[PDB]
Amino acid sequence: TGLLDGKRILVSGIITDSSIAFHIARVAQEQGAQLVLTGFDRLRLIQRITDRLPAKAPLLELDVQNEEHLASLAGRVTEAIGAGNKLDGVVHSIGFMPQTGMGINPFFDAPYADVSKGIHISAYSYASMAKALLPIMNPGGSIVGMDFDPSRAMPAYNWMTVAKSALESVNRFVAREAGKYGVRSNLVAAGPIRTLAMSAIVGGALGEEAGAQIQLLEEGWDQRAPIGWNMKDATPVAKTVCALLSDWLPATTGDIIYADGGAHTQLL
Amino acid sequence: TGLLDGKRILVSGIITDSSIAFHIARVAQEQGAQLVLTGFDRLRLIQRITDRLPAKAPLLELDVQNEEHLASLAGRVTEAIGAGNKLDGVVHSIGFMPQTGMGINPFFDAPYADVSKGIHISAYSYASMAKALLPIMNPGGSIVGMDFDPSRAMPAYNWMTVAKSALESVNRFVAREAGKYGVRSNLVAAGPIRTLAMSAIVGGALGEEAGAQIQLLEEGWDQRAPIGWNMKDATPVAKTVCALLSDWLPATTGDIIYADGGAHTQLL
Amino acid sequence: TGLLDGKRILVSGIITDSSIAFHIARVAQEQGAQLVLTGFDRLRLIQRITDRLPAKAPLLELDVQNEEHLASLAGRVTEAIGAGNKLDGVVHSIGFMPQTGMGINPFFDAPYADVSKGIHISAYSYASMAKALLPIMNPGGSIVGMDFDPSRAMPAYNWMTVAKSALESVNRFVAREAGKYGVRSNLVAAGPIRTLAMSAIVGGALGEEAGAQIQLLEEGWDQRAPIGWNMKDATPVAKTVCALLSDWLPATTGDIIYADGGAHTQLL
Amino acid sequence: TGLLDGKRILVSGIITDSSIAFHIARVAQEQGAQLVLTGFDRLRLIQRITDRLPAKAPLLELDVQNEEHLASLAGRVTEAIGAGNKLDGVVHSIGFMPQTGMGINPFFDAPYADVSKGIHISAYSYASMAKALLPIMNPGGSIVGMDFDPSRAMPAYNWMTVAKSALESVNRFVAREAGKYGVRSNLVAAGPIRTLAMSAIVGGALGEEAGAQIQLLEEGWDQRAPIGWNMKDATPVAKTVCALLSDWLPATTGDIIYADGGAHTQLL
Ligand SMILES: NC(=O)c1ccc[n+]([C@@H]2O[C@H](COP(=O)([O-])OP(=O)(O)OC[C@H]3O[C@@H](n4cnc5c(N)ncnc54)[C@H](O)[C@@H]3O)[C@@H](O)[C@H]2O)c1
Ligand SMILES: NC(=O)c1ccc[n+]([C@@H]2O[C@H](COP(=O)([O-])OP(=O)(O)OC[C@H]3O[C@@H](n4cnc5c(N)ncnc54)[C@H](O)[C@@H]3O)[C@@H](O)[C@H]2O)c1
Ligand SMILES: NC(=O)c1ccc[n+]([C@@H]2O[C@H](COP(=O)([O-])OP(=O)(O)OC[C@H]3O[C@@H](n4cnc5c(N)ncnc54)[C@H](O)[C@@H]3O)[C@@H](O)[C@H]2O)c1
Ligand SMILES: NC(=O)c1ccc[n+]([C@@H]2O[C@H](COP(=O)([O-])OP(=O)(O)OC[C@H]3O[C@@H](n4cnc5c(N)ncnc54)[C@H](O)[C@@H]3O)[C@@H](O)[C@H]2O)c1
Ligand SMILES: O=C(c1ccc2[nH]ccc2c1)N1CCN(C2c3ccccc3-c3ccccc32)CC1
Ligand SMILES: O=C(c1ccc2[nH]ccc2c1)N1CCN(C2c3ccccc3-c3ccccc32)CC1
Ligand SMILES: O=C(c1ccc2[nH]ccc2c1)N1CCN(C2c3ccccc3-c3ccccc32)CC1
Ligand SMILES: O=C(c1ccc2[nH]ccc2c1)N1CCN(C2c3ccccc3-c3ccccc32)CC1
Repeated sequence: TGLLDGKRILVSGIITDSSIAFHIARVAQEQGAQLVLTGFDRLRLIQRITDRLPAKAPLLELDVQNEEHLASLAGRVTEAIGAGNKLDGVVHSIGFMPQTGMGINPFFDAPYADVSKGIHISAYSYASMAKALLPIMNPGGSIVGMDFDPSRAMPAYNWMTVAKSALESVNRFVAREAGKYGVRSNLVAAGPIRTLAMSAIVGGALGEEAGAQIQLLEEGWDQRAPIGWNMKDATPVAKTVCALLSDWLPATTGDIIYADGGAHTQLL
Repeated sequence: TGLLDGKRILVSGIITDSSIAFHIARVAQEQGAQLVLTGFDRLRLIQRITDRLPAKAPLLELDVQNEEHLASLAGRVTEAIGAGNKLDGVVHSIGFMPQTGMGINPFFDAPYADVSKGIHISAYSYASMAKALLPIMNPGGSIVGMDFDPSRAMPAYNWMTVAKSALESVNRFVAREAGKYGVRSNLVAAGPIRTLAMSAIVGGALGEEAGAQIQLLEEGWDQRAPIGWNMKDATPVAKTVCALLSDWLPATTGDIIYADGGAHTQLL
Repeated sequence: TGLLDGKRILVSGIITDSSIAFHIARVAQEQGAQLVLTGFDRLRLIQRITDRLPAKAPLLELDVQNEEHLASLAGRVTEAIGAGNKLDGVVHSIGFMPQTGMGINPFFDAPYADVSKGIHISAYSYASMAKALLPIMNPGGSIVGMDFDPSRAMPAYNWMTVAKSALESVNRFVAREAGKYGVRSNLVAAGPIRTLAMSAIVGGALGEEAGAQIQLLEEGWDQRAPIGWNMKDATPVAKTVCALLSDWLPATTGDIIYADGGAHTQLL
Repeated sequence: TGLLDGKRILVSGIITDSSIAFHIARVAQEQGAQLVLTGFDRLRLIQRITDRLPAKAPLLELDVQNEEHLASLAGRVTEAIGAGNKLDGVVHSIGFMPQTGMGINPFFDAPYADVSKGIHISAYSYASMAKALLPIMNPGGSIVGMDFDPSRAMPAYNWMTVAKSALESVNRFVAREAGKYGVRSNLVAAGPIRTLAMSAIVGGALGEEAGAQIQLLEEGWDQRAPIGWNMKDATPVAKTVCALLSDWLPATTGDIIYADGGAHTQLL
């Protein structure tokens, strides 16, 4: 029963009950899929959040920057799901970029060390995580990551935009690799979703002469979207993810599926 | 059980059991959706082909060039689906181009009358159907067409390629009109499927020359595709359509989904 | 002396002293190129306008819909420039779309006969004109036409948008043909330029509930353009055209060169 | 006489007389522009190569990874060009990637440190230069980088491909900052030019395998290109750059111009 029924899927990126990856896992569980979650430093905290999901799932630690963690993932996962078992899905919902390369800080003022860190976590980790779990996946599986259309320049997104441009390109390579094991790799470009990381800027954390820019940006989205767009509700994005983790899109790979309500296909 | 369980969907484009619509209709029904099929002219002859379907679905006549037909369309679907009842999806699997604008004929040598009719049936009927059927579709329902990625020139496809460009363009506007009803409009860029009216080409009826040209595009498609491409299995495509018909991609319109084995994302 | 010095170029589309093609020809002449202009019905009128250019150029008649005119062009041109002479450039600045398929009239209400007419003149004529003049061009030559980015749907442009989508695709085919004679074919996407055809709507010819839409559309352009954008000045577009007709872009073909001040590369 | 007559332009990226920058510098000078060249480390060794240039142009040292250099850049160009005098254009012909992220090494097998440096030198230095040189450039002046179309995965190019994606993305933002000065920022997607550090590859130093892989991409490029492609003539490219440096494309920024013989616009 369910869309992902019987599939064992790895979800990551969770940190709050408001982050997209949390809703993905919740929908994946509601669709009878069995999970394995990976989290960052505040494991003690992430533990609490996951203790809200409709069902229990082992929670492993995963700093994408720790090449040592990566060297143990496949094993640990093998423990989580059990011998004689393989993964059918891998979801990469991880992003990082110092405020030096996003918010209000000028584009030319982000030092490389900060940018390189963001790209390492936002772009590179997609390839290495795919390098870690590829070997324990069943042919016919789906790896999928989050994206935010970097097609055209926009205010404040600055370097996180460059990282995303570099994520799509990497996604196309991971796919010719993944395709060897019969696995599909795709990205999902979502519109903006009022998550916690931004839940603070909502009141003016970045100020007026900027906190207004991002604002007119989001409104433009529902404005442009033929079917509208509520940014305070991730579900539409999560269902799209689930669709990609299922078996009803087994001919699409190395692609980008836009879950933005058609905004990117309309100018005004 | 079923991905489209309880969805009343219209499928057009069927002529032979080889045609893609037949496989879209098939997978659609194995997943519990109620259908309505439309045929062009040799009506009494396609019943023999839709009689080889899982379930019995009424067949209405629909010649997209005939304005009379279009106008009577909606009333005719009701007479079939049920008073007050609506459609959840409509599939446009209609493509036509005189050999004078496709195959072996030179590009500059196609009369405009032949091109006009190829576009009229290939691009414009998409806006026509949607115009007729929009008023009797459910919110959250969806429309979907068949595409063949024309982002690049290629031998033989010629004016059909230009017809598809317009389709992608026409699709973006249909979504805008479809939004005022909460309906989705998307296209599926299929890979090359050896259909009846296509397997002959390689058979030699195109000549030595062109018969080798076409083979190169195919043989080189499965080569580009990371998870390969079986040119004679419309299932991966039919399954992608059904997916776009479900509620699992509720946030994407005026867009193109590639069920081409990832072959458009690789240069080699 | 000049950029196009010595080149014999064919310019078309002129109708007023405000239309883009007029400014193209003016800049082409200012750059020491010798012209041949083709015009539509009001030849008596177009005559006056051209009698403003910095120099005299024969003015031939050319209805792109008259297959008979097309069958005589190469000859007539041969007369204009003289035996032993060939064309080095061809500029297609021609566009048409009934008000039934552009302005305020809904997208679903444009009948095919009107659309087909627009596409015939906006899309198809590019191929047939290239079919007419290709044979009298010198290898190393450039054919170029006007475009308005049809990448994403927009209000009011409706069917003229579909025609343009179909122009870019045709441009890619004309190029593999043109490439046989060593000729390059490219399109130039310009931002909006307050020409006469729209000089009327400026005051409210289309009304408020629409004449305001197109307005916020144009302002968005200068807003988005990193280098600004004055719509009441064609020159920037004309210089771009000249650049394409010269010999400093002999490796680019079947392309689209955007002369919009970078607006299409910026979201907000 | 000259397309860039009276334009003071900076050209970087020269190491051998084979390198593309040398040909960009050459054609630039034959067209009357005054130049400033920057070299990386074996300085005293490239003077021998820039001494084979039409005219004597000062050479400054510029290691894009060195912050000290960057900071002293602008002051150093003045010491060369003249007090109160400015630059009209800046050419970025800089690309680098450890063999561990390009050629024969597997894709998942490239350490991040090697990728970080390839991006730092391939993508980020573009924003760096522009940041240093922007304050001393003339309005209407322009900046231009070298690109290699990464819209699709391909064998061997691997992480250099991901580095170029970021370049195209970085370029869109540079134009936004460059607009506040009336400067243009564009990239030239060159076709494959057999450079010194590239002709060896086919020579066998890549091995039998990869040495055939690379050949296929090349041999199949001139095949796709409608006006063909001479992989060992950087002139068509150099001439496209100079064009982007002139005032004949004053309305295009944050964009990519393909001097690839039209090879990206054909599927076969
Ligand atoms: N907010 C939007 O509208 C939107 C739209 C499209 C895509 N995305 C992308 O989706 C992803 C997650 O979005 P989110 O909105 O749920 O934000 P989020 O802040 O809630 O989650 C991002 C997560 O990144 C993980 N992370 C950070 N550094 C890490 C590291 N070194 N190692 C391992 N994990 C690390 C954390 O567990 C963190 O909570 C990101 O990649 C993001 O850019 C967001
Ligand atoms: N075969 C492939 O490899 C492939 C690839 C990409 C896209 N497509 C697209 O898929 C769809 C179906 O392709 P197909 O290969 O199965 O071919 P098909 O010939 O079986 O189906 C096209 C159908 O068009 C319908 N049709 C023709 N003229 C019509 C009219 N006036 N009014 C109403 N209907 C009319 C017919 O019933 C016809 O059989 C088309 O839209 C086509 O361009 C096919
Ligand atoms: N206005 C803009 O902002 C803009 C931007 C980009 C591209 N364009 C395109 O540039 C071209 C011309 O633009 P314009 O602004 O100078 O407008 P324009 O109205 O001044 O010129 C278009 C011309 O089309 C020609 N024409 C029409 N029907 C014809 C036919 N049957 N046969 C031969 N010629 C015919 C006429 O001589 C006419 O004046 C069109 O193709 C247009 O869509 C316009
Ligand atoms: N050769 C081709 O076919 C081709 C195709 C498309 C794009 N390109 C691009 O064209 C440009 C030049 O290519 P090329 O083939 O002539 O190779 P090239 O090796 O001759 O030039 C690249 C140059 O990078 C410079 N460089 C390296 N590290 C540096 C540093 N730290 N600081 C400053 N400068 C540094 C050097 O002076 C070096 O010679 C690059 O940006 C490249 O990616 C080349
Ligand atoms: O991808 C993300 C996103 C979400 C959570 C994250 N946690 C760590 C990095 C990170 C990035 N976002 C954030 C929200 N939007 C807004 C936005 C919408 C429209 C236009 C511009 C911007 C914009 C610009 C800067 C920061 C945030 C945003 C973009 C996507
Ligand atoms: O869109 C169609 C298609 C489907 C049904 C049709 N009924 C009338 C015209 C028509 C075209 N096709 C058919 C099969 N392919 C092949 C093909 C694959 C790769 C490269 C070239 C071609 C190609 C060229 C000519 C005719 C058919 C095809 C393209 C999609
Ligand atoms: O390509 C043209 C154009 C110019 C002159 C013409 N003569 C005959 C056809 C024709 C088309 N235009 C006209 C001006 N704009 C405006 C515009 C700008 C931004 C957004 C929407 C629109 C828009 C919509 C409808 C009509 C005109 C326009 C688009 C380009
Ligand atoms: O961008 C570059 C380029 C230029 C200078 C450089 N210095 C250090 C790395 C580097 C890369 N190139 C080099 C030549 N080609 C070839 C090529 C053409 C088609 C397909 C694949 C490849 C390919 C693959 C690996 C190395 C070089 C190349 C790509 C552009």
